[PDB]
Amino acid sequence: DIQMTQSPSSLSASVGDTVTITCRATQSISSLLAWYQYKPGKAPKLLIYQASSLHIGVPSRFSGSGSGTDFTLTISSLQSEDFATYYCQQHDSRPWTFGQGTKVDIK
Amino acid sequence: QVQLQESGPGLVKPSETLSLTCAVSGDSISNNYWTWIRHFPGKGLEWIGRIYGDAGSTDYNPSLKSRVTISMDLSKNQFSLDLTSVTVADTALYYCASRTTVADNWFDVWGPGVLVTVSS
Amino acid sequence: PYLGFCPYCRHSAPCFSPIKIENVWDESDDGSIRIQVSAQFGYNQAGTADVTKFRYMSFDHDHDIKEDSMDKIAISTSGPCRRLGHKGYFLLAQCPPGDSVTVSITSGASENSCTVEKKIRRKFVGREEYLFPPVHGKLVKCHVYDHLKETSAGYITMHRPGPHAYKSYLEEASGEVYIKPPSGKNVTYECKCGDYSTGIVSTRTKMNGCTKAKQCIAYKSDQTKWVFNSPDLIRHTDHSVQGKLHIPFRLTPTVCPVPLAHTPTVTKWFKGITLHLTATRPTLLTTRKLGLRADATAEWITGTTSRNFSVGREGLEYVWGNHEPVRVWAQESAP
Ligand SMILES: *[C@@H]1O[C@H](CO)[C@@H](O[C@@H]2O[C@H](CO)[C@@H](O)[C@H](O)[C@H]2NC(C)=O)[C@H](O)[C@H]1NC(C)=O
Ligand SMILES: *[C@@H]1O[C@H](CO)[C@@H](O)[C@H](O)[C@H]1NC(C)=O
Ligand SMILES: *[C@@H]1O[C@H](CO)[C@@H](O)[C@H](O)[C@H]1NC(C)=O
Repeated sequence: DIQMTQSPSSLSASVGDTVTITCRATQSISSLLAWYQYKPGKAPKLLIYQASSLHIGVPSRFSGSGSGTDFTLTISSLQSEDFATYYCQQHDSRPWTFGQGTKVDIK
Repeated sequence: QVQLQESGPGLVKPSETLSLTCAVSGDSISNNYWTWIRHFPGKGLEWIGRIYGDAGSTDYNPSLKSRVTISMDLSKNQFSLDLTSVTVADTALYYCASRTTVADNWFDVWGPGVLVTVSS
Repeated sequence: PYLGFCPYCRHSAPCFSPIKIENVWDESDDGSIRIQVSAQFGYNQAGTADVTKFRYMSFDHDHDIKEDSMDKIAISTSGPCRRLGHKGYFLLAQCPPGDSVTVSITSGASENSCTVEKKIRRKFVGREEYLFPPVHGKLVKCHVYDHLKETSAGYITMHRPGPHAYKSYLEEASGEVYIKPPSGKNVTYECKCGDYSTGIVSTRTKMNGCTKAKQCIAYKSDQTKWVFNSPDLIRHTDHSVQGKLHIPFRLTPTVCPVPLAHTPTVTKWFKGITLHLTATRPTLLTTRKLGLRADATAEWITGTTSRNFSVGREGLEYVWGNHEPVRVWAQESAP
């Protein structure tokens, strides 16, 4: 089973800043990765599929990159509505696994 | 559009068979992958299993394979969850998931979800 | 993308080729064929929808996935074919007639090829044999494969692969067995040297009681790939159908041009007709009576000749080539 080490666990930032969250896999998973945005009291919504591609409806300001084992998401021009929990999810091995969660909060 | 709604008992005794229900509205049951996802509070998401509609093929997590069985009901637009001999570690928030793509690990759709607490 | 048992590899033998052809369909009326191969066309290593690259099955012990472009793809039956479309397992090509079809990857000097027997003939539309479609003629309903790639002619069934064992996974040294995995990948072993034993170890580990290397079987637990229900592989212990992709290039009804023959010169005589005929290609002539007995006949005529047909009072109807059927009626002009 391919295990996950979510990066970073926590990060406080204000409105308009840029935060980078990394996604490191123990095995080469090519570029099949999907990221989620968890809103409290609600189901998480997909933001990035295929580790570089945008879901329709998702903001362009959200841009993810990476291949192989190292992956990044860049959150440029941070707002109030997207303080949430970040979760990158691979879809190669059965079953799929998750991270430990990255918390971002208003400074 | 596809809408999902979870409907299960919120408080079950340990060492008991857990049965949870997700109904599907707006689309047929036989042409999409149907998925259960758990989410323990203070932890993260974890895979449970999946079923295909018109085939009944099931793939489950190896750790929980011995205690998870998935059946579907085409007449009620229904697919169900059975979890035998629950423990205190099985207390989790439960999601049922569906996707616009016929089969994908990523799920476009998602029910609001139901909370299940295992305690004495 | 799995690899299959191709009956004709590059030199002479039945061998393993990862663009192995299972079947070829030639139901089109324009001569085009569609080809099933074991490789994925139009997708990267991750499977991204990108037209200019494809992927195939690697020839090494780690059994990973590599990439290649279509500039080194050759399709041939007797000469090189013309490529028109591709999705995944599927092809479509326009080819000259031949007794077999050949697919190849010309990856530098490594020209791995696969050839499967299939009788491809030059078929035609209508009642006139033709090689290339003329500019002028009748427009007739025909049936060809659609060049649009997003169509759906049907469905095929895929399942999870079974255990694909290796000898590079097992190591023999001084009369005992060893298991060496690639780093970072769990390998499920199976061996039998007395009691029946299982287990899953991701690291090099001694196994006891074994003297021969032909008694232990090791394979990586691979769930990433999806494989077609092919007769060349060992399937998994549960044979449940788990999913299905479309069969592209649906055979769509379209209008096609067909040539028109030369109009015959018709001469008259008593209770009979004589048609002077001219066709450089074989064409059909069908005559039938208009009474109790039809007396229907049909012939394929090459070159020029003259055919005599008796016509009664009830009459006769003759069809020459692709034209409108013409009904003729005799008289009582006895000499
Ligand atoms: C593949 O091998 C790795 C290495 O043994 C297994 O890793 C275990 O992962 C779990 C969850 O993080 C840890 O609690 C264990 O400590 C790890 N191994 C050990 C022995 O501690 C992984 O489970 C293996 N996957 C499969 C399918 O067997
Ligand atoms: C030539 O004559 C032969 C018969 O002897 C015939 O079969 C052939 O079609 C002819 N070729 C032409 C049309 O010149
Ligand atoms: C066709 O009919 C004409 C006139 O009766 C005759 O001269 C000729 O030999 C006949 N030819 C055939 C094909 O029998």
